[PDB]
Amino acid sequence: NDGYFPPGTSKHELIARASSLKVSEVKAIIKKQVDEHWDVIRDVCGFKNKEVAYAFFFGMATRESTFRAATETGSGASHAFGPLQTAETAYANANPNYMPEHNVPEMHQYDFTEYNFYDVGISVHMGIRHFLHFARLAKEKYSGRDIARHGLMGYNTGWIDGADESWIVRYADETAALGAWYLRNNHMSDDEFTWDTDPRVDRSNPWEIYY
Ligand SMILES: OC[C@H]1O[C@@H](O[C@H]2[C@H](O)[C@@H](O)[C@H](O[C@H]3[C@H](O)[C@@H](O)[C@H](O)O[C@@H]3CO)O[C@@H]2CO)[C@H](O)[C@@H](O)[C@@H]1O
Ligand SMILES: OC[C@H]1O[C@@H](O[C@H]2[C@H](O)[C@@H](O)[C@H](O[C@H]3[C@H](O)[C@@H](O)[C@H](O)O[C@@H]3CO)O[C@@H]2CO)[C@H](O)[C@@H](O)[C@@H]1O
Ligand SMILES: [Mn+2]
Repeated sequence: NDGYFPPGTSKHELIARASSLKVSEVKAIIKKQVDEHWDVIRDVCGFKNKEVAYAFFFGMATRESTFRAATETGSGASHAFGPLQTAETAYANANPNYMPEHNVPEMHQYDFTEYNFYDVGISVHMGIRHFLHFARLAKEKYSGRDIARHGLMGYNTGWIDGADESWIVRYADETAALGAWYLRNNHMSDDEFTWDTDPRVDRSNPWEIYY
């Protein structure tokens, strides 16, 4: 039951309706997916509880889209849509040159179709799956916070290793810090959001809250 909008909704309407979703509604979509997939999320990432897992994915929504669910960027393998900026590489049958993601059997891999790419519900499901693809690769060589940290580097770059430490900080550590703002300031359900570089956000020891 992953799709949010009616099957058959046009591309234009999927985008327009995503654009009009309230922040609280995007948070609810993310929570639904985290609830549905908690066991695999916990097994891969070792997050302490569902609440901090919600916050982690709110951090991703913040870093990727500033909670603007109709955000669309990139080209080819980087072409991404939705609150988590789910790339085409997440999807089954998208392009023969995309590296396969057959290591998350706990989550269905939706086919690459207009509805599956542009529906916010499918997009969020697939973003979580795509992140777990890379986090599971990271767990082969990393532990603790480094699973999620390098999983995020894979999500954004295609590669769990080899990014600059300064992008690990500006992208992955930023994501962790942004997510914690929601938990610490009672924004887990309301329409409030933070943003990349917001000076209010506490960036010290940004991973500790999750474990
Ligand atoms: O490269 C990582 C991801 O970046 C996403 O873009 C984000 C920008 O990196 C981020 O700086 C920007 O933050 C803005 C915010 O949108 C604005 O409202 C505020 O006033 O200033 C902030 C700092 O400049 O947010 C965008 C996301 O909305 C890409 O969308 C994503 O594809 C990419 O992976
Ligand atoms: O050399 C190995 C194979 O590489 C394939 O290209 C991959 C890029 O190397 C990788 O950087 C890119 O990663 C995407 C990522 O999947 C996505 O989530 C993010 O938004 O954008 C990243 C790029 O900025 O994925 C591609 C495809 O898997 C070549 O296509 C392949 O021929 C080659 O064998
Ligand atoms: Mn799902």
